[PDB]
Amino acid sequence: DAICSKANELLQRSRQVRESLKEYQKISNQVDLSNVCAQYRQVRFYEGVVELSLTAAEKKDPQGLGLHFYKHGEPEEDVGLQAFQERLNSYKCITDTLQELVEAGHHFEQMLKLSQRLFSIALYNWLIQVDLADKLLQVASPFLEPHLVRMAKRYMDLLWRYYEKNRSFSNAARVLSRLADMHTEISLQQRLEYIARAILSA
Amino acid sequence: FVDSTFYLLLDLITFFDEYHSGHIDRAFDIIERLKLVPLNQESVEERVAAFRNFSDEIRHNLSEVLLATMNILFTQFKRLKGIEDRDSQLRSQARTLITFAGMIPYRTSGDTNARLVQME
Repeated sequence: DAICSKANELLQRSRQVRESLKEYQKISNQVDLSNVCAQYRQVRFYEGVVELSLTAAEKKDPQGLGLHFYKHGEPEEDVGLQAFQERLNSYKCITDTLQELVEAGHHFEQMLKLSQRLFSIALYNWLIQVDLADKLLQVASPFLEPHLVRMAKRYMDLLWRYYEKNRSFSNAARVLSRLADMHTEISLQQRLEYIARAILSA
Repeated sequence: FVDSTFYLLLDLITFFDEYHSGHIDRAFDIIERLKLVPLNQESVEERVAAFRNFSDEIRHNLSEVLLATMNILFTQFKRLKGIEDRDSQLRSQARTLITFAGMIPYRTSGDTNARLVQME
């Protein structure tokens, strides 16, 4: 409450004009942060803001409760849904901020180079919606591989992504085979193109 | 037959002269003229069927034909700066070529290091 008001002031002084940034980092938490975030951005503080949002997300949850919630994915309390809903809001904030960026690289690499498996999975999901999916191939993140794998069964794009993703011939081929065999309607011409591709990987 | 292989060898050689010493664009044109390497579609396989048939002299030469193609193809298709830019072709060409190379690596010296030039 009062602390929050102080935080707004903390940033506000920073709006007028390194230190205030640090002071904000200390304060960071919740919804008021949304308004506060716009303020951080004013003096081009995109990169720091993301870590900020992420750290906050982790700070509330510590830790890994949401992951359990997803596993069940139950509508019931399960592990508590509340943690999940809360983080997503923060995640949306991170994505929302990412969009505004469009010195682009420094901001993005920060997000990717962070250890958060719901975050990245969410990020990817965010990317697919954008049809950013091609960019996905590029992402190095160790989180990415499991993301593709789990999602693997407009998933076809994910798979077109996947076989392409696998530099390795063997892995790539196995996927296209499944691609061809798959139960979603895909023309035979493509089914064969998959095989032609898969066979080539022989 | 004897003369034909002769001309092919000469054509390949002129390709060499112009390969390096610049003239990236010219090299593709000539290589395609050879009618050895699949520029078109996935007809890469027909290039397989017609491969074993190839005379011993040419069968040997193909290694460099490939990789010359993926080179010019690479350098020419250096991602440009800032309109009609059909990057797609000279891209499809690499693809068909790679499928080709993929099909005959065993019947080749053993350098599918086309891959190194292929990517960046």
